[PDB]
Amino acid sequence: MISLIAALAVDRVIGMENAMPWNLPADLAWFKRNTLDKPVIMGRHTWESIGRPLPGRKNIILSSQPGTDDRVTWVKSVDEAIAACGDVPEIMVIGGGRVYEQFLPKAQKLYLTHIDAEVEGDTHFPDYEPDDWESVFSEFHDADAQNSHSYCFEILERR
Amino acid sequence: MISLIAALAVDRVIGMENAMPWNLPADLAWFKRNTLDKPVIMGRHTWESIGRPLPGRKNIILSSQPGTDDRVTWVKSVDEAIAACGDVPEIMVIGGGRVYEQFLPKAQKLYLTHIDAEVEGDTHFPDYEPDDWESVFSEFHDADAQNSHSYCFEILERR
Ligand SMILES: CN(Cc1cnc2nc(N)nc(N)c2n1)c1ccc(C(=O)N[C@@H](CCC(=O)O)C(=O)O)cc1
Ligand SMILES: CN(Cc1cnc2nc(N)nc(N)c2n1)c1ccc(C(=O)N[C@@H](CCC(=O)O)C(=O)O)cc1
Ligand SMILES: [Ca+2]
Ligand SMILES: [Cl-]
Ligand SMILES: [Cl-]
Repeated sequence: MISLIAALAVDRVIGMENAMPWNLPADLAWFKRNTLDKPVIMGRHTWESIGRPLPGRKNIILSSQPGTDDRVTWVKSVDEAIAACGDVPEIMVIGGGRVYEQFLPKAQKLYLTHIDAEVEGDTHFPDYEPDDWESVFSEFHDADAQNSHSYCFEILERR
Repeated sequence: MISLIAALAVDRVIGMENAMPWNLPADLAWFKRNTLDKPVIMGRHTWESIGRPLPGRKNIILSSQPGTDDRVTWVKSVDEAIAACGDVPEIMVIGGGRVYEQFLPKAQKLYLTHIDAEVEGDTHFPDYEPDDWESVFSEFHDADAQNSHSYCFEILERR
């Protein structure tokens, strides 16, 4: 099954021209917890943003352009990306916008981090129909000594 | 010689308790480069936001409350903090507000990171009459894939 994992600010903003203006180690911990030991599929821009391969995961980069790093797997189609995953119970799609749009239709679950941040965004998470998804987990947290904004973790399963 | 190092948003607003709404790894690198191998003095809120002893530095916490942890030095007054430092060429004071207020009068150098972020806050870096201080170094940087905002490093010497 395919799952999408994303951090969304108000109005579904997922990316800006520069790094997102928040400091949320709790979100990174949640992301690591939910992606460890699974293949992760990402676009080139996300890859460049991370800076290195994510440890303990099979890193798959979906891009039309050619591969710049030998430590990860470079693919050119959604179909090739899927095949590269092998026989695994769950494949995680980590962004960005375009990638999420291409995988949404095939996704059965969403792991979402809603962040109370108002920002002008460049890219947005695709519009989902809340009537088509069932929230099976939610947990709210306020900003604290280490997290700059309040956020809420949510997991949704396709109805 | 006592130095204060701080990251300031517009209007000199500084953190109080919750993490600041920005992501500036360049500023943390700057921070590390200027404090490594030196004693650092911080208040209780700063300590909680860091979450662990800064490696390669002598960690001194100035607070009225008590020493939770044994890996760091707990002091109750300015004088005691100074003394805990021993005889070193430079003592770094890393915040927060009250701590900066207490040491400014005794400070000979300021390492400041001016960030182009408008943050609502109660706390401000103490007022310094820049004509009692000589700006010795200033280097601007634009925001990028890794740094959420534009920032400018500045070093000032007490004239
Ligand atoms: C820019 N970026 C993309 C990113 C960031 N936050 C997200 N948060 C959520 N919920 N979902 C995403 N898809 C997401 N993607 C990043 C950047 C760094 C790391 C990262 O360092 N992760 C470490 C965990 C944190 C650490 O070790 O500092 C890991 O092992 O996953 C992950 C994603
Ligand atoms: C909350 N906090 C206080 C903090 C943050 N930025 C500042 N920035 C400046 N310029 N000045 C300060 N006094 C300052 N203080 C922190 C939090 C984490 C780290 C930190 O992790 N530092 C690592 C470097 C980054 C890393 O290893 O992730 C180090 O070795 O100094 C430092 C300060
Ligand atoms: Ca439910
Ligand atoms: Cl991308
Ligand atoms: Cl403090």
